[PDB]
Amino acid sequence: GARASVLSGGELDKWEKIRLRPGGKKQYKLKHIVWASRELERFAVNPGLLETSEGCRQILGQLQPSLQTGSEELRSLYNTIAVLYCVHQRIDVKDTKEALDKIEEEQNKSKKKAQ
Amino acid sequence: GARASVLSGGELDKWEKIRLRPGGKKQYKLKHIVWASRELERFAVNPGLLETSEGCRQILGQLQPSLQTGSEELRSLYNTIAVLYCVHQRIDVKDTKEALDKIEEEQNKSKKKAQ
Amino acid sequence: GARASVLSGGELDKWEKIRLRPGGKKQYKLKHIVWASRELERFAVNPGLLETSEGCRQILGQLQPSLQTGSEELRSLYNTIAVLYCVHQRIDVKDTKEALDKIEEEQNKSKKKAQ
Amino acid sequence: GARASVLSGGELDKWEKIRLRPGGKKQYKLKHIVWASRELERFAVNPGLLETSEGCRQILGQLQPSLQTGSEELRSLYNTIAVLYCVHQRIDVKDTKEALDKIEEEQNKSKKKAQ
Amino acid sequence: GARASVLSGGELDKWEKIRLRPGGKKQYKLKHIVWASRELERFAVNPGLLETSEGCRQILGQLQPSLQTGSEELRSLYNTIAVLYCVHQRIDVKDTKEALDKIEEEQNKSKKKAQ
Amino acid sequence: GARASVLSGGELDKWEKIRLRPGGKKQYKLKHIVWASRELERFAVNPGLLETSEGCRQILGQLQPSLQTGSEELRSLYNTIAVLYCVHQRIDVKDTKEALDKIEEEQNKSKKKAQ
Ligand SMILES: *C(=O)CCCCCCCCCCCCC
Ligand SMILES: *C(=O)CCCCCCCCCCCCC
Ligand SMILES: *C(=O)CCCCCCCCCCCCC
Ligand SMILES: *C(=O)CCCCCCCCCCCCC
Ligand SMILES: *C(=O)CCCCCCCCCCCCC
Ligand SMILES: *C(=O)CCCCCCCCCCCCC
Repeated sequence: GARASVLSGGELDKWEKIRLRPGGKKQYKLKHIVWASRELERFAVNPGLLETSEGCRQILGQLQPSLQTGSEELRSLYNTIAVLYCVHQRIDVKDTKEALDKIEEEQNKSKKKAQ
Repeated sequence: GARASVLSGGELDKWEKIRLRPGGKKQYKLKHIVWASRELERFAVNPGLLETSEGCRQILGQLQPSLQTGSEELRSLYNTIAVLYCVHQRIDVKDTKEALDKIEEEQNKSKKKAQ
Repeated sequence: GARASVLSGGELDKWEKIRLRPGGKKQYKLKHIVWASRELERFAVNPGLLETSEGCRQILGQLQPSLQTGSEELRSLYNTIAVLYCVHQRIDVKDTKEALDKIEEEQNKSKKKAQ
Repeated sequence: GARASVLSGGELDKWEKIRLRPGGKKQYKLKHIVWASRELERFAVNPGLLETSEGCRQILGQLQPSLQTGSEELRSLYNTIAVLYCVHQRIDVKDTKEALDKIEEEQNKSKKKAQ
Repeated sequence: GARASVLSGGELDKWEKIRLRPGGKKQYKLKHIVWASRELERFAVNPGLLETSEGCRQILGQLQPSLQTGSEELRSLYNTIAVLYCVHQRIDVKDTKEALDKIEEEQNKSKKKAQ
Repeated sequence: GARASVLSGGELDKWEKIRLRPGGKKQYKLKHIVWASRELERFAVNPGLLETSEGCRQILGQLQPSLQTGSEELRSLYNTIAVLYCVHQRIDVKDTKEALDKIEEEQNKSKKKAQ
């Protein structure tokens, strides 16, 4: 079933246009997704939620408290999830940062109706 | 000290008569506790908390926030503990859902003590 | 660089005088720091937080809710960091119990400026 | 004519992506469909009713009261039908519980504006 | 746990002392429970319900509308369950007919208390 | 992503149909594009900015005060960037003159609300 987002014009295709870091020639591979899937099993975070935007949304919210203190792999994973989230939401980034930006702002939009 | 628990009418005797799932044929076994002991150690949690209702009430509180995100193994563990809790409280549960019902009833009760 | 580890009146010179138990004849060692660094890495935490008081403060903040149900290793990990915190802050402690006393006294400072 | 529904975007394609329970890797199978047909014949329910959401709806109305005391295979049959029902309405669940919540919403709400 | 079936005054001690008919010399035998166990599996009814008076109470309600046009095997099952209910409730019924009288008296307690 | 510019109905299709000059005998060749891209790496301009109209717009405004004293390769490149902008915006010119007009208009459209 995972192969349905793996299409050209889909999420994996877009993923490989998204840089790990904004000025690089290199984009995230499929293997970071696999790796991330496994790591989330290691954190007891269920991988199917990865095809579900709100489940990811909450995961990012659950994770934010741990990013300040967590490992570089956790930050790489957070950024991987953050990009996958914007990718599943069909919002367009050339790189990692823009997603972070979109998130915090989505969270600011959440803050505005958090009152 | 394990030999204190193997008496007829004890916690293990009740344990082996409790259904894993509401409609489940099979019953809880000791290996679920052993597996759970190992898991809590993997989570840097005291496995000895599985022997008391104060301990179990606290573990269930610790694990509950991770259930939405969790794996079957974790849910099966949580459920195993809800049953252990009910057994330590001498509540004669016959399955997992009923044990779980009891836990959330106890939460409604603690709410009554904290209005 | 190496001269720093044979420094007189330095942090390691103080560390080896601190007792494991209040009256005891056994003192803190370098291998406890090595173990704690490896464990934090195992727990998906940035080990770079051990070098300063503020990184350690974040770790102790992180560990405090987990103490209630924590393993003996997790409590040992907390206790080790608390003694190091005291060394970093230049608090003169002779044993583990005194380090815990000093830590609880430092935590009452934010209470003092609550009005 | 069952094959008309095993095409991509159809019943089987979605069926194989729906979890048997909210938490696990085991997803629904075609052999379960061939079974569901046999089980409805066991209850004198015409399997051709599974091709219409209204057939299924009235059946679920028929069928739900027997689940409190009946088999785990019967609960599976109800849930299997609830998913086939959802396939026709194209309610997008990832799992069975979400279907059950959607079913008891479908068997409720209209209740308030039907009374 | 075997010692429960040969307990003086236990449920099976009572079972074997309850007459199959009021004028008759025949008493309920364990094999009626066994025979009933195949029948409950055949009717897709959970066998664990006959270990408890509430599960039995609910089954007797479920069977109640269906008895007027039923089979001898089914009536023999209903009557077997009515005796098991009475035994589980610790009602010292001496025959099948008394177990039925007790079921209809118990059904009237909540009628007496209807308003 | 240079290969995205290779779409039929896309940028290369249009480039090969766009005269290099208002009445130019030669039309765009992919080698000028490689070279152009490279040249922008020479000028500290990220090539990913040439895969978007926003990138090209920002580049032209920056470059613009320096256009009067720049090189013929840079002016050919400037008019190419102007065209890259126009093809990304799906604006149809057959030569570069119209693009100039559109750009001054974009500069004038941009300045029209600047009050
Ligand atoms: C459904 O596609 C079942 C097969 C799952 C394994 C596919 C392996 C290759 C693609 C992995 C994509 C992971 C991210 C969506
Ligand atoms: C505390 O009891 C120490 C550890 C005991 C190990 C398990 C013993 C379980 C009971 C055995 C009873 C054998 C009777 C023949
Ligand atoms: C660091 O303090 C500067 C010197 C780094 C080069 C190696 C020094 C070797 C001598 C160290 C002291 C004696 C051995 C522990
Ligand atoms: C339909 O045209 C009637 C003739 C029989 C068609 C069989 C198609 C089998 C498809 C896979 C199994 C479906 C099980 C419900
Ligand atoms: C449950 O109560 C535990 C029962 C343990 C065994 C009791 C002794 C059984 C003796 C059987 C003797 C042979 C009978 C044919
Ligand atoms: C995006 O396509 C970058 C990765 C592929 C590069 C090789 C194919 C390039 C085809 C067009 C020629 C280059 C023009 C700048």
